[PDB]
Amino acid sequence: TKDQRDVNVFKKVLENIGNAVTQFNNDILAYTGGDANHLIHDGDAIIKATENGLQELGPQPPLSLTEALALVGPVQGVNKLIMKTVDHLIEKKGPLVGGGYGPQVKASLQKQAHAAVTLSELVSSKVPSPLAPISKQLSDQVAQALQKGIEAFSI
Ligand SMILES: CCCCCCCCCCCCCCCC(=O)O
Repeated sequence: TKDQRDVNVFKKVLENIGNAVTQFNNDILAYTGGDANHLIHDGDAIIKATENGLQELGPQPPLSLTEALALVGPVQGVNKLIMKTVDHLIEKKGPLVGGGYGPQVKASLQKQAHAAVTLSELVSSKVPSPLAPISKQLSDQVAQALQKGIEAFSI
């Protein structure tokens, strides 16, 4: 149906972003010190998925109420993942900063955040009024999580 096809573009974008966050999380968990370039690369892959999502969703028409409701679960999932990943990254501040990666991690998070807020506002512009409050809450979660990271890797 057209209804499933409509939401599927949004779902695929969220899935692609979630996959990139998951890879980043896996490598953060595995990291205890030394070379962090593959980890930094993973961070930049999240930016690319977010940029691809912006490009794919830019001109999408407004979602119906039931279409937009189908995105609540997917977004809550991605958000929980982001929150946990950032927490895990902050838990590795010692070895990252110690290995000289502090500035690069901060810069990656700032760039992630700029793309994330752009996408969160774009998706929020596609949902009808009843979802405006939850869309703001979900947008704020992402922004707040990334900001928590940026602060941790500041001096
Ligand atoms: C019905 C739901 C509407 C919600 C709209 C706002 C939330 C969209 C989520 C955007 C995901 C961007 C995540 C990038 C994370 C990162 O770079 O670390």
